[PDB]
Amino acid sequence: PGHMKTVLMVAEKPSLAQSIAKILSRGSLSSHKGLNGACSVHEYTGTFAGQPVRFKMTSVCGHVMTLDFLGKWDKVDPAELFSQAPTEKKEANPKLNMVKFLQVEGRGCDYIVLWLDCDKEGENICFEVLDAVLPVMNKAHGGEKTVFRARFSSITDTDICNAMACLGEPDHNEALSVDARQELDLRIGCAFTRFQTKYFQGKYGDLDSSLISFGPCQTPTLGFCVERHDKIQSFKPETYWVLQAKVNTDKDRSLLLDWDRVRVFDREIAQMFLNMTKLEKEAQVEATSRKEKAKQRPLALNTVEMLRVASSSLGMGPQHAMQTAERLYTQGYISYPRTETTHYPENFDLKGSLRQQANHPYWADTVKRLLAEGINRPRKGHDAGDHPPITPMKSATEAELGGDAWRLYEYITRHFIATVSHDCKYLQSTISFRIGPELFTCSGKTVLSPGFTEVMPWQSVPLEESLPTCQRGDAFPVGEVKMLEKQTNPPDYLTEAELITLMEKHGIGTDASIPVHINNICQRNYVTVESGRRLKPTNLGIVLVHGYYKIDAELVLPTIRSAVEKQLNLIAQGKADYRQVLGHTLDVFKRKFHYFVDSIAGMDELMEVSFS
Ligand SMILES: [Mg+2]
Repeated sequence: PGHMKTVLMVAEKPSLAQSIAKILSRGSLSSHKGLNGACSVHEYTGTFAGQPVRFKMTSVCGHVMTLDFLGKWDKVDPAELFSQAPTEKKEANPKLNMVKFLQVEGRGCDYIVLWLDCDKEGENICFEVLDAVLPVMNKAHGGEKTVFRARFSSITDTDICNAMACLGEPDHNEALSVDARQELDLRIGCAFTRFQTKYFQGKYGDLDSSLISFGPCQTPTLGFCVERHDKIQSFKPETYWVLQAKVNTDKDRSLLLDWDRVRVFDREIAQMFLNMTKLEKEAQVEATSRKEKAKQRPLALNTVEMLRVASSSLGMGPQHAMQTAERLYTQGYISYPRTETTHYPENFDLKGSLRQQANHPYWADTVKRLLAEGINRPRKGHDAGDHPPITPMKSATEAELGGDAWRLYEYITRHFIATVSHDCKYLQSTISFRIGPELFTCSGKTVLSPGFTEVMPWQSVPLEESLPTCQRGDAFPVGEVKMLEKQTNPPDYLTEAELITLMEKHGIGTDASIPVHINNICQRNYVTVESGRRLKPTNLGIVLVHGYYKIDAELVLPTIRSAVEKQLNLIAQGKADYRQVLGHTLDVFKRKFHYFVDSIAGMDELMEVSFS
């Protein structure tokens, strides 16, 4: 043979590179600092393609490049930003000299193995890395297969070693989809925004025009929040009436009965119902029922659900939750937290994972019992073919993780244990009473077996007194018949969880970009985070959405954005053309831009009134 080949391997972050290399080298790792200070280099000897080679594992630091125009406060025509103005990739963090670092460590290498995180974003970074390293590689084995791509979902021995055993190739289609989204959002975003910042610059005393922006995704996202605001302001409470009766059992208990008609919105018919029941002194039992029912254990955890719970229960904003989750993934405590999958792959050792939790004080006894009783089969969920559900991959304590990391890990773990636990079994009981012509019911739940609600106590069935045993035909003295007059209540501002659900429902913010957009409209102070993590539109945010809507509703409605993202996903699947999707979309929004500029009065008028 000739010279021993050197295999360069690149992960997305320094910690990832170190951990992966430590696993693959079985601890025979030799590490030294790179030129940039951020990135280290991990070297060791091993085997590749049945041959002894030298391994050289390092990393980048997230995206190497960001898309920008070719060449701030300078005088350019926003209309030119659609087609004329050229765009080019620039280093996302120039001080790190990432391209130079890759060239230096990648020089003279024969093979490259890509260990970037496995999403479309990661595939895009693959070609960032390849663009830097390929020109500097050794030319010897230059006509061989020199580029490899590892696929993995967790930084664990099992998943990382298997990745090496079945190396694939980087997906250029998925990489192109990321590029296309970046270029679309940059051009369309800056065009509509820069026009307004200049147009309104110093125009009104109480308006800092630099606060105005448009985004093909962030604006519809804000649109949802402002829509709720509008519903709240225009809400008209309605009076309604509820008939309720109280009954005395044989064991001298007051049963509160629920009206079969539940409620009424007519004053006269309400008075009519009260009159025909208030004098009745006896309630006849017409029917009884006992039904064993199940409160199901949760579906396996996906990203969208994690974000809802982290917000609603843990008080973490979507971006805060994602970075916390990503850090957990980085240290190998959970699987990759960007997934739509709610279905456990068949190969996955669930009992093994459960066994890992058998020693934590909070659920050791619960887990041990489950291992003795035998694990339940998780519910069949959805397999999006991206990653497994977000699952604990390693045991942990609050000492190891710290505040935010532990709180998120505890939920992910408790949620997991529940998926492999049993359903909650309870008794649903009902009694039907006849009072005059009117029907009434009283209901009650009795827990038979807690099931998963032991490890998830917040989903437990509330303790209620068992309904009295009685027979059809039995009669109870009516203790009281009253009619409640009530008022319908307005909705509250959108919670982050509701917004997440809305964005998922309308198909915007796909590929886990939802937390970015939500954080964006918060960072721009278009909404404020109020108690219960509610998103209350600010004055400017309201004005902006109303302004955009008056000019062109399609700028605010998620319809257009949803279709674009579907087109972008088709690029990723190789079912749509990169350049054609770019061209068509940019044409559509260029047309809307010119209409926007012509109809700017729709925005200006609202701006004048609100900001003098
Ligand atoms: Mg990434």
